[PDB]
Amino acid sequence: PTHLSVDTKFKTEGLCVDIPGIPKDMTYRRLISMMGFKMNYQVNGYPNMFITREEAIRHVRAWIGFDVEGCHATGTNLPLQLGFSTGVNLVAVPTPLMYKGLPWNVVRIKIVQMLSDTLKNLSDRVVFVLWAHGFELTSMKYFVKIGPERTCCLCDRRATCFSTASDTYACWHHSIGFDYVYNPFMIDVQQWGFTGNLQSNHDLYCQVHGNAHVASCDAIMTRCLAVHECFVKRVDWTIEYPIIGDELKINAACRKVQHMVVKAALLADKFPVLHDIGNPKAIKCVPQADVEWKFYDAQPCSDKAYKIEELFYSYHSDKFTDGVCLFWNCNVDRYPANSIVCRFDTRVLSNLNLPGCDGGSLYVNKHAFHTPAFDKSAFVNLKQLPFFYYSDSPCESHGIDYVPLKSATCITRCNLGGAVCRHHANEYRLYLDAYNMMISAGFSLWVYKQFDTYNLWNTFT
Ligand SMILES: CC(=O)Nc1cccc(NC(N)=O)c1
Ligand SMILES: CC(=O)Nc1cccc(NC(N)=O)c1
Ligand SMILES: [Zn+2]
Ligand SMILES: [Zn+2]
Ligand SMILES: [Zn+2]
Repeated sequence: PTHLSVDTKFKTEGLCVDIPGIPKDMTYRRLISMMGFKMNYQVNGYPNMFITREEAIRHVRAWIGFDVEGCHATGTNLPLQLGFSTGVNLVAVPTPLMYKGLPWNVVRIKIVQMLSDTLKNLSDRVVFVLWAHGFELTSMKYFVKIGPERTCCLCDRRATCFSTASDTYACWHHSIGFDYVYNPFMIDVQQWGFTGNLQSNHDLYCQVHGNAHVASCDAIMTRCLAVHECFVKRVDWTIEYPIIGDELKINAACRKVQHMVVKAALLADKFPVLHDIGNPKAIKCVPQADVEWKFYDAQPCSDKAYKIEELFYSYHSDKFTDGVCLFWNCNVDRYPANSIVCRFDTRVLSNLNLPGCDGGSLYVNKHAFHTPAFDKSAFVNLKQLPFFYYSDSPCESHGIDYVPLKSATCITRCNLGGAVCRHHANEYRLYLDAYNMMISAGFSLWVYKQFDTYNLWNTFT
């Protein structure tokens, strides 16, 4: 057992209002057959359209909530409303963005374009995330083809689309003009064992996604509940995720900014103790610094921000009021005034940051971190940390091509002396790039209000 056996049982109670009379005794094999697909006793990399929870979790970047509603109602084929967690609603006729009624042959083209544009920078596949009541599963034959695992007609990537026009296969990158989703995956969240309907289960955990009673709304709620179950209530930091973007540069930048900012604060205000609050694996980011370095363990909160009352009180320099507190992606309700803070802004648009549960976002960079909603009120005792570069390293090249650097924010012996040296200019520009990377990836930096870079100039005399 690595994949989901097609001979696994499927609970059909969810299905029986769109599909009256459905057998109680039902496997994936009989269900895939009922959906009009033929698995043609095939050992070719696609053993089941349906996947385990573990497989879905490994493919979270591929998740698209999908819901279909009998627009007209339950011989008599009537219009269907197709909703996706992208906020798209399509109406298919048999003849919160809301499109007029069109035949399947044009609806299927729009489905490929939408999935391709959403997923090409995210994933090698699609995982349709369902709260299955019947119409979603019986609609698939009209826009899905299955068969052996194939590759793109223009690259090495696995095929995700098929064209009836040209009888060829494409990935998400190369699918323009393709009309069928090829070898999609799917998970029915109702199989996980809930009481009561989607809204009632979704609304236990999340107040940000309403019900307009359109299909896209159920599609979003279904994916939200799935993220809640797999990344909020349950958490797995062993699971690794592929590089799809600037992960490595962002992580390098984060290390360089943390060392820079913490080193500068210790030099400027000479705190006798630093309280390092957060990752239990955390290492001294300024190993040479005089200070008393005291660590406090807190795993990433994935549900609600930690309450400062529980982190601190219940009895350590015990006095967290002594020296400075370092919260480096340790998300709390309200930072103390004597803090250095890095806080991920869940609202940022990137390929690393997926929509999450209850205003939170799912930040996927090597591991998946469901991050509680960014809240500006957490930072009331602090101010934004302005950009600066600080170095006491000697002015000395070794081994670029130069416009001489002029900057008020290049805090070096050489800038003090009137003229930035070439070494410090190269380092400044590398640091500014790293900084810009980290910010644009969605990290925000906050500091105690007395922090002033003017105090760093006298650390050279
Ligand atoms: C009760 C009812 O509408 N049934 C049904 C079943 C399958 C497809 C469709 N319609 C379609 N536009 O494909 C309708
Ligand atoms: C990168 C991100 O957004 N999340 C993250 C990463 C490492 C540690 C923590 N938090 C902790 N309290 O250990 C959170
Ligand atoms: Zn391709
Ligand atoms: Zn929600
Ligand atoms: Zn210099």
